[PDB]
Amino acid sequence: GSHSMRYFYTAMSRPGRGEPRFIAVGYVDDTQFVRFDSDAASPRTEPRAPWIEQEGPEYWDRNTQIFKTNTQTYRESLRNLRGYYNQSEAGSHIIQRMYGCDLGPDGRLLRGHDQSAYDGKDYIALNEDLSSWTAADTAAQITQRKWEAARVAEQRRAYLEGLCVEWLRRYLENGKETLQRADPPKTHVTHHPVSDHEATLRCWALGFYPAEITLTWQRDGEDQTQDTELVETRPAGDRTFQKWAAVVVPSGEEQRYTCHVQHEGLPKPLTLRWEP
Amino acid sequence: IQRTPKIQVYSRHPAENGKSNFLNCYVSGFHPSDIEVDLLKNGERIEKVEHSDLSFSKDWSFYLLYYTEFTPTEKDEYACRVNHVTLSQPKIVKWDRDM
Amino acid sequence: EPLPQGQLTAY
Repeated sequence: GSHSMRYFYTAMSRPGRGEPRFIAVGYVDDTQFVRFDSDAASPRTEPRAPWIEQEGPEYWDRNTQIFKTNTQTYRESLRNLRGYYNQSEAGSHIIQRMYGCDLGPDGRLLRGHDQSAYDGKDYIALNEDLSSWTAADTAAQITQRKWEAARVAEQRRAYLEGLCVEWLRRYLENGKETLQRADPPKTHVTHHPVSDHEATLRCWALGFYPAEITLTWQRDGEDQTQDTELVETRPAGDRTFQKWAAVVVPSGEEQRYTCHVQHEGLPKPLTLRWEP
Repeated sequence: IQRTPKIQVYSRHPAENGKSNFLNCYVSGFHPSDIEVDLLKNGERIEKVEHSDLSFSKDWSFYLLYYTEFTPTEKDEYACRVNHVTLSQPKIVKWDRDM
Repeated sequence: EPLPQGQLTAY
């Protein structure tokens, strides 16, 4: 089906506690495959998925150089942003950047992404045309002008349409037994009396990959959006994810409720009920 | 400017007393990224807990998974203790095997 | 594979 590659950079200043930390992690879909941390005893790009290990020393050296250079550049950028906002040298600040490429089920480039945030607020983003910028404010307008002057968009576009897709396609082939395998959720409904006249029905989805899933409750075939407690999808630690949806129902009315489950790994969408 | 963590405490595999498993504390939706997370057994901090590499969601909030090997039993109580700049005091969330 | 160092443009 569809696939993406993303790198996520986080650069965090910490005045009085050394120079800003730079961390980079790389993902294919919901699978992390590399990390780099400037605070590590000996900072180097390290593998985080078995299928990347087969890459040669040149790969690791090249990546490590890129991230070491980025460490320095992001420190400059933090200094620069502090200035753009007239901020004190006393506070900690964070730049985040995410970029990468999306492929459709045919392996074609669907779109590219390059987005940044400052202190968790959108700062600047490469537009879907991979040619123009959206700046959030007059500070980001300075970065925009700087990047417009240095032809940054053209460089990001070439990567996103080229290297990004080429390496994503390589990784997808090298890791095809996991990356191109959808594990369906194992699903069940639990029942927990809350009082004499109400009970919680909880619909569980366990052991699925990728993370994308839809879990809903219906009452008489109508969605219970407002009355459903839906927890955030959470990692199990073995690559898979877990989720549940719960509804409080009148005692005796349990069979009017249906849990509906959609996920890529399923031969067909599931309808479950509580089974006493 | 700041976002408080969501916290879930749960096991990797369905909990079966006397059977080794993994205890997970997933903290998410927080900003900035500095966060303190302990896993507790009967109120006592577990030593040697590992965690994932720092990453973030589409809304720029951070998430981390803290985990350790554990063998659930009938009596033993497990919890996750979280402190963040957004919290006055650490937040304790108990492990509940139905959650 | 990440985006090449290129010219490194700082923000």
